[PDB]
Amino acid sequence: QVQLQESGGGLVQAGESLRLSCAASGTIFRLYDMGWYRGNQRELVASITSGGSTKYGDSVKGRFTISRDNAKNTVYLQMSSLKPEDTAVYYCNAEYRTGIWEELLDGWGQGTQVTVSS
Amino acid sequence: QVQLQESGGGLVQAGESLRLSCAASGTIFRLYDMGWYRRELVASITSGGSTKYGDSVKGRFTISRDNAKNTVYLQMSSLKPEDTAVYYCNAEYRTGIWEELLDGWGQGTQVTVSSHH
Amino acid sequence: VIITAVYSVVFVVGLVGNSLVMFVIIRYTKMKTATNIYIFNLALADALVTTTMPFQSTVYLMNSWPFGDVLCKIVLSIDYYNMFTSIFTLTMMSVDRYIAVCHPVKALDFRTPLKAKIINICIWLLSSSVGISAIVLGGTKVREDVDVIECSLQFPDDDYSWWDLFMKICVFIFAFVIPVLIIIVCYTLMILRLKSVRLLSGSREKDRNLRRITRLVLVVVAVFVVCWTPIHIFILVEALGAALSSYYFCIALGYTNSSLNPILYAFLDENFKRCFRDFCFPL
Amino acid sequence: IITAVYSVVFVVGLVGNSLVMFVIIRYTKMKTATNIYIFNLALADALVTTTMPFQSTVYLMNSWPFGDVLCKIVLSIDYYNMFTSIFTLTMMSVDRYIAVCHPVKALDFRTPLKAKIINICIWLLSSSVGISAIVLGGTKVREDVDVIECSLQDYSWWDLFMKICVFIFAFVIPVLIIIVCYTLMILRLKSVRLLSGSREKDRNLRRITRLVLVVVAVFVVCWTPIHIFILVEALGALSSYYFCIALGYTNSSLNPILYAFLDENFKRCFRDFCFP
Ligand SMILES: CC(C)[C@@H](CN1CC[C@@](C)(c2cccc(O)c2)[C@@H](C)C1)NC(=O)[C@H]1Cc2ccc(O)cc2CN1
Ligand SMILES: CC(C)[C@@H](CN1CC[C@@](C)(c2cccc(O)c2)[C@@H](C)C1)NC(=O)[C@H]1Cc2ccc(O)cc2CN1
Ligand SMILES: CC(C)CCC[C@@H](C)[C@H]1CC[C@H]2[C@@H]3CC=C4C[C@@H](O)CC[C@]4(C)[C@H]3CC[C@]12C
Repeated sequence: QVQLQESGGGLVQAGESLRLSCAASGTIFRLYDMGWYRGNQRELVASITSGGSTKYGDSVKGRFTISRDNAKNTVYLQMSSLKPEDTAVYYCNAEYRTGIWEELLDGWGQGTQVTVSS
Repeated sequence: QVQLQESGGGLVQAGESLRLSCAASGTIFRLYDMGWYRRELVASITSGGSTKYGDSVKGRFTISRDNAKNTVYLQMSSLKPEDTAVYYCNAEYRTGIWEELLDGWGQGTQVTVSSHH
Repeated sequence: VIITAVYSVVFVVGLVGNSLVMFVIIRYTKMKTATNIYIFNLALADALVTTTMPFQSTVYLMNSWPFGDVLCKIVLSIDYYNMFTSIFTLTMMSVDRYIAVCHPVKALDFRTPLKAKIINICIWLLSSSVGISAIVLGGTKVREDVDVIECSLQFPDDDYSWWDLFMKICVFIFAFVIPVLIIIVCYTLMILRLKSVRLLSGSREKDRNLRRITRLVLVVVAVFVVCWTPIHIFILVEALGAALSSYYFCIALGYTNSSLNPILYAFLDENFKRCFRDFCFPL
Repeated sequence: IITAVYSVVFVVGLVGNSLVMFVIIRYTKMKTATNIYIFNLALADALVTTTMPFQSTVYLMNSWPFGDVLCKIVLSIDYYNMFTSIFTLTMMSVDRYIAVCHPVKALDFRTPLKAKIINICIWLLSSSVGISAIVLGGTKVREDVDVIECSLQDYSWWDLFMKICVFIFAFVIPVLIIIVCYTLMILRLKSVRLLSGSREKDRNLRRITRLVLVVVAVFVVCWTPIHIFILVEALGALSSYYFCIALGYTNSSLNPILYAFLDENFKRCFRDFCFP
């Protein structure tokens, strides 16, 4: 099995900064793409490849900064100059493969709550 | 594997009387309960001819049975406009002695009561 | 020509099929029906008679018993334990089925997986009467006018002819005829309810399985009488009265039924059929 | 001793391979290029499983109690299985190489009919050396002991030549291709993320490449001790010989069981056919 460990959200006043991590614990044979996805909730905010190719949401570029530690299978998202518009739940996502012969999988995490005061 | 044959619905004026029949046909071992539904109960009858009527049928309807001909008859009398609905026949059968108890529904026969006289 | 293998086919089945039926009922919790507890017993008896398949084979070819007393004492008892345990388990299955469909209120407290294991243990004790005694009296003796080794129970030679014929009768009557009678009574009282009753229990699902399992049991009982009736009237015809290969044929049927029952439960039960499919082939 | 295990393996491979063989025919859902090869290989496994009474009969009497026509047939059936089995395992492993390493060219090169043609070409080569075993094979009495022998029959060197020829072309070259095929496939299974652009193709290509890998791996372990044994004995123990033959008959009957545990589609039809 594999489990996504999230930390770093909470209530915070506007213009403050946060930091989000998502470690992929468990039997990982190869991790592919990890990212953060904030009507329908699922919307890209930051995703980084195992190489280092990044891609931010339209609204999140310029303030957020994504970074990956392939040695630790964890990804970090540095959110700065938060606004109340950024208030949502942020779900972490990892494409992994448990083994050579096993299928490709898409694992979500529980979800981290962020609520920026006005 | 059960076919039902229904008759006797249609447009009728209030206080008029109808009569429905339902014929259970197919390859069956034994029929158990036949009756008319609308889905709340209106009238039903066992193999032994014991009858049960819905509360909305204050003695106005009466259901007989001809076990010989696997047909059940519903004599509807003193029709009111609050009786307009689709009357579905129901027939409990068993495809064999060791097999499951299961019923089969009918197509339905429409009955419409209107106005007065 | 190739009969030396088809004899091994049956031998493996009855020894693997019944072991499978026993393990499934033990391990899986959903498979502890009052009826299944009886099938566990039946499988157990069938597994044991299947263990004597080789021994009986070599006797076919060699025509003389070549094993020791310690094996003659064990096979002869692995047999009586089977002749009695099996037929007493079917007779209780059919009675358990009787009080399941002809006494549905009383069955709410009379049919429980603990009560059934009790009647199963009770059956092995009653079978031990003749089963333990066979271990005592079991021994080998050289045939007189044959010069071959014979394995059979040993009785006092004073009135051998009498106690032999009396035992054979009591076996045939009390282990082949009073049991079948009970089953035939059980099952007539039962199809008479099932030909007229609308619902046996409150659920339609209870009534679906109550009818369904009773049909399984009736088929298991049917295969049993068919396989076991030729041998029983054969042991009885030779008692009251020569190149007779009928004895091995009637034993052939009896060993078929030992191996046929694992397959019958798999075919006549949607639960055994489901537990095997989710065991041998976990999808 | 206990000898039912020999009869046990006879019925597993005779019934299994004929079940494996029936399921591919009746159910259109699993007429895959890979299953055309498995069909062909079960057909071989079935035909060589009908010689087990012959092998046991010679094991007890130590002689050939059948005729010459039954000595030539089983010699034929023997080679047809020897070559068909290994040539089918080599063409599955090449098929698999094409499937995972050349996806763009596999759209037009992996049609089940094409599999049929290649398996028809496989029997052409194999029965060709199976027709020779009819010519070469035959019955004869050993010089000293009074026991009939069923073997291949003019020079004792050409016997060691053909055996060497068979080892190189029936075992060593075909295993070199598989060894190579899987060396390049395991690199791409480790390097590539999504094999065919569909997360379900990728699962299937990976899942079935493991199936063939086990089926091939089991096959070399069973046929290595018998192939090095006929070659060592050519340079001139008997209890070892039959343990080399038991391995090869066990393989013929294992393959159906292996499809059941390694292929979910085979696992699924063994259920609905055996336990509806
Ligand atoms: C499969 C069943 C039908 C076999 C199992 N039994 C068959 C005979 C056997 C007990 C045995 C034991 C010793 C020597 C020998 O040749 C045979 C051993 C092979 C196992 N047992 C019997 O046939 C039952 C049948 C029978 C019928 C009437 C009767 O008064 C007593 C008996 C006891 N043996
Ligand atoms: C299943 C496999 C392992 C058996 C099949 N089996 C082999 C023995 C057999 C051919 C046979 C036939 C006639 C007499 C006799 O004693 C034995 C018949 C029972 C079929 N085939 C063989 O052992 C192969 C093994 C082999 C290895 C190298 C080589 O140059 C030629 C051969 C041909 N026989
Ligand atoms: C011992 C028997 C089986 C020998 C068979 C030889 C031929 C038919 C086999 C052996 C090696 C095989 C090749 C191995 C790998 C490749 C490269 C790939 O890009 C296209 C297919 C191709 C080219 C295969 C085609 C079939 C092939 C050429």
